Amino acid sequence: SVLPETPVPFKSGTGAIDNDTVYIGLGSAGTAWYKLDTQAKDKKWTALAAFPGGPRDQATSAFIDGNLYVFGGIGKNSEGLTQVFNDVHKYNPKTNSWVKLMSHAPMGMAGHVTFVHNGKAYVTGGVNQNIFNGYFEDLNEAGKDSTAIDKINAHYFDKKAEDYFFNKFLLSFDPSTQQWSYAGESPWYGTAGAAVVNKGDKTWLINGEAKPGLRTDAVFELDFTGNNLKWNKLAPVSSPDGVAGGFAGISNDSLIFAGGAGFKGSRENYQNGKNYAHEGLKKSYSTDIHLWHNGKWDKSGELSQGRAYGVSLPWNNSLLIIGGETAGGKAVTDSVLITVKDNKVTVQN
Amino acid sequence: SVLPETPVPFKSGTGAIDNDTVYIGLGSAGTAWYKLDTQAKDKKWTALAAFPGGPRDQATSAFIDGNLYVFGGIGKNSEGLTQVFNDVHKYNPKTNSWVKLMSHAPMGMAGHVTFVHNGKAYVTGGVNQNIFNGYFEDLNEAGKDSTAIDKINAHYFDKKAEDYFFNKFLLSFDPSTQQWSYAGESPWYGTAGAAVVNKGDKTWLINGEAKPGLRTDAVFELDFTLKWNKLAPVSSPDGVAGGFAGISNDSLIFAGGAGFKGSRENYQNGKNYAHEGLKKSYSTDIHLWHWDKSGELSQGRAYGVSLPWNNSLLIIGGETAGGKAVTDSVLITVDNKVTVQN
Repeated sequence: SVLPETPVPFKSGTGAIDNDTVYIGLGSAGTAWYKLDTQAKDKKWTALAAFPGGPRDQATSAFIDGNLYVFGGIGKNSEGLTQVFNDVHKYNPKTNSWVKLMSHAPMGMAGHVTFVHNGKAYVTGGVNQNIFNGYFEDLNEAGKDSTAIDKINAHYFDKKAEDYFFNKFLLSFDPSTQQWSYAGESPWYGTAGAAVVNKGDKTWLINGEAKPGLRTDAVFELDFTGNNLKWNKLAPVSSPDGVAGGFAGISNDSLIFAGGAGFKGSRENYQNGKNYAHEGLKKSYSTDIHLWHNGKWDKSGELSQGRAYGVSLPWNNSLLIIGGETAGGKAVTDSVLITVKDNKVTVQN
Repeated sequence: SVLPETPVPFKSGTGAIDNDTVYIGLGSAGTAWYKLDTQAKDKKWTALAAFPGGPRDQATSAFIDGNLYVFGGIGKNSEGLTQVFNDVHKYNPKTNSWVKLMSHAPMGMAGHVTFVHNGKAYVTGGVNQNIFNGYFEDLNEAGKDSTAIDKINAHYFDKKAEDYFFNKFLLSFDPSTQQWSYAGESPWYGTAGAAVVNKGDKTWLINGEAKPGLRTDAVFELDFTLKWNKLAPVSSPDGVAGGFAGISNDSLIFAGGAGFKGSRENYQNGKNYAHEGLKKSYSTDIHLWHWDKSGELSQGRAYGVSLPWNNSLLIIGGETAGGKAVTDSVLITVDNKVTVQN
């Protein structure tokens, strides 16, 4: 809308901005990537070279030093089964060409976040590759046996959050060496589907799944201002249950957090000892827009329709939201711009 | 040899004891398993059903409620590449049959330890499966290209220990459910090739690699009466990996293992590739904690099977200097003093 409609319905994808040029791809777009020059009079999505690593849901991407890097995601292995990837691809916009890097992340990456700090891509969060991949291996083995399927599901969902080993480590990828380093770790727990925002020496990790079907309303701050990385629990948002797949950006010096999806009542079920916290519940999509302004959160506006699992980009001191999924799991093609004209939010779509 | 010679030379294998019967297999024995009745007057190794998961180096095992469980190890995937496994097999000694369990450990398991506590198998340690598997994938892609091989090796070895993500988590496997749970995590770091000893609610993790080519002299104590303690180090300053550990008459023994003399110094001086150029040394040292050197093996030995037997430490097989696997077993007993039976 605020940009032309994406060429296909676009959920679970990824994207990046390099100054005034927006790049989007993957998710329900398959191997397709597109770019758009936001400063053109006749704004247009231009199809780029196809992603060579197959379709990916829940990949991330970072622009660093003129090149676009894509990390992980969920897709098919050589046997045709759903799995989590741990790879990195590089796209060179000057040559419209992709290469896969010889680079091995220590953890699979799906539901992870990625941000750029001091010329490096930093990654945290995501599901555990062995648990996630094993679920699909088991379902494949079960075939059409519903009793076998029920057993697999029962075992899978009846665990405490810690037993899913969501990634609490902080990893850094250096484009110059293509190597992965230990950068730190959360004193608390990892999530899958948190929203990330970075501004200078601060990064924020907002909500996310703590385990399959259970989200957190937590907000973590990573403070890189000192000699040692410091982690802080900030005031929560989207309480009590939290969302996953929300959108986030910074407008002025105030964080914007919008949308996301979740299961209402699930936190209370888990707190009450039901590990399978979302059993029987229907997924709902948030319309809330929260602003973190002068160090405090407030519900400041709303989206017209609930939305999760799209692309969030900084643009013109605003949060640019592109695509996503709405009620019924329907992918959308439109874009929204959330700007703060203090101390209040405005929404364009 | 204390027990009869193993039917084939036997390094990097695994084993367990259930009452009087010793079970050993894998490593350089391939898929073979054997058992021995330690009460027989003519002790012998009896061949069992072969392991169906292919050859495995650095697997572990636990005997729990009448069944033998085998965890992970290094072996070949469907396409012939070396990799780390995350699986569990169960051997029923009554039917002499194996089954692969539908069970998914959250980490690969090679260089891990395993011990039994309150009817569960506890696992910690080991390499990171993506880094380890990635290395062999890269060497497979490179082929005969020396330039590429050199680059792969340079990147692989030139990292800080923390960058290898050796497993510091403590995992528990419950035979009754076949599921894996979070049981805790080390306040320090994980290792590959630590020696483990459990007695009651206490477990000791001794030495091990902190990264490829660098060992630790650390000794950790897990107390389930879970609390994590760091004890006085042993095999300082460099440490070993693949050593043998046991308890004898309340004394904690640590024997053997292999290391690279001066690697810790190199690492401390900023050489990440801490063992570049060096030859492995295999230790004959035997230490008792009271740590005091108390005896000596006749030859350096690492990467065999350690078992508790008659209040002694039974060592079966292992690797020796130059890589030669051996077939003999050794018994180490502690009154405040060590005696090595060969």
